[PDB]
Amino acid sequence: GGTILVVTGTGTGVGKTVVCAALASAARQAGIDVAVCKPVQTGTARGDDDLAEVGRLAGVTQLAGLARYPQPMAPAAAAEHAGMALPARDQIVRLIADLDRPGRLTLVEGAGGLLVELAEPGVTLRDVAVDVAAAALVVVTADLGTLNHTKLTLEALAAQQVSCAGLVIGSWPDPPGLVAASNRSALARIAMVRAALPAGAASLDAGDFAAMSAAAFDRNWVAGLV
Amino acid sequence: GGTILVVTGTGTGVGKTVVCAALASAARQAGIDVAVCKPVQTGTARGDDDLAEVGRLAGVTQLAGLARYPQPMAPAAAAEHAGMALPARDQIVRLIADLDRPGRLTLVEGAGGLLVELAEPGVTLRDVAVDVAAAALVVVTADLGTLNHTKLTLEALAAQQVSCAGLVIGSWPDPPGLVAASNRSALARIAMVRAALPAGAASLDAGDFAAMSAAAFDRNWVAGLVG
Ligand SMILES: Nc1ccn([C@@H]2O[C@H](CO)[C@@H](O)C2(F)F)c(=O)n1
Ligand SMILES: Nc1ccn([C@@H]2O[C@H](CO)[C@@H](O)C2(F)F)c(=O)n1
Repeated sequence: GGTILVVTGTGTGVGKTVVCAALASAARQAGIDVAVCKPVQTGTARGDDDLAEVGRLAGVTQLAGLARYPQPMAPAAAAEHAGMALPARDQIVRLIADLDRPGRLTLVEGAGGLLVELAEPGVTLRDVAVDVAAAALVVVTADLGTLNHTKLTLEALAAQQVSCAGLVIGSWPDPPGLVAASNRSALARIAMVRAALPAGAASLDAGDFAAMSAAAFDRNWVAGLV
Repeated sequence: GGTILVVTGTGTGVGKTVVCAALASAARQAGIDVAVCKPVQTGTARGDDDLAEVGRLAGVTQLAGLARYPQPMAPAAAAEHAGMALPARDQIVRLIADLDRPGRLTLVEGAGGLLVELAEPGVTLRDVAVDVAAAALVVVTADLGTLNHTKLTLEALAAQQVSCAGLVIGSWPDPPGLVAASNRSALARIAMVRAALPAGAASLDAGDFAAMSAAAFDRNWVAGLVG
């Protein structure tokens, strides 16, 4: 097969979708074939559609999902309020495994964080990563609390030997500010910061977004992913 | 010794300090000798002082600090910004051991999450809790993101065999919305929810705060904290 990365956020409203779009855009510009998988979408009631955002921002067409829930909640809580169960473990693992192919970067975007239930019974994004032998790309803030959340996530990854492919600051403020400036340095000490995406990037059109994305990541790391 | 609890938060501004004051007040009202300890205080140049707020809200006078840093950052960055060192491990540990004594509840409030560096080198609040055989009370929100943050915290606690004393929802809205109610239900399935403190508790006066605190916790749990 090719390369499967899970993309997981240390919190909500952290830029995980725009990070998926930006890495997909950068990988496409390096001539890599890209698929993005959002097995469970939540928050549809307020208009959430992460696959469509990835489509609009990065031009990916291989966009696969299994379930969509109205409530802005973690999947198990959204499925419980909907009265309809989450997808099965086999459904999620097989979709990703069938998406995966040589020459392709497949991004699996989580919902609700690394350790919450994503598929029944009690299977998490971490479990999925083990099952498909994906490394995990961790999307973080530069704001107070990030260091704890990041160290915690990295421990959780190590605890099941899921490789960490690095950090992405999903939104970098302008001007940085005192805390954000210190955290960017501190985060670089515990893991590789692959990019810091400028605040406001989700509002860009496709050409500007691809411009931002090509410059946001190390070109050699992107090309080395596959 | 007595009972030592480290009080830690799943994130920033989840209500760690109000929970410390609320538990201190309920315990005092059950006749328990209470001390509150904040070994690392950051943000003092902005007026942050969690010990002072605890005394204000709950009337506790047995308050113990140690390190104070001006900038409102994580302890390691706040120390560096001021050209200062973090405390040593035994400086935090001795501070707690000196407070600890039979019949006493000693609450140790963290600074910026369970795994943030508290003492040099690389000593965290989890390491301190191991050294003093304290359990951890985990302060959380009812907002989206809490379930992951809480499960990460519990897993890190269990990785070093630090007992979880339960959860406290530091700010609970009135009325609770759908998301808040669903999250509290899910939180109670992963651990004991000891309390959910009403929003705006910091603006209560001494008498209202004490009454909130006595109603917020299970009487039998608070009384059983110290033998
Ligand atoms: N670099 C970034 C990161 C995030 N965002 C936007 O912030 C909201 C919260 O994640 C996202 O929903 C958002 F995507 F709209 C952004 O505009 N640019
Ligand atoms: N139950 C609660 C919880 C929190 N607060 C106030 O919110 C800020 C961050 O929790 C605290 O600083 C605050 F204390 F001001 C509150 O008033 N009542």
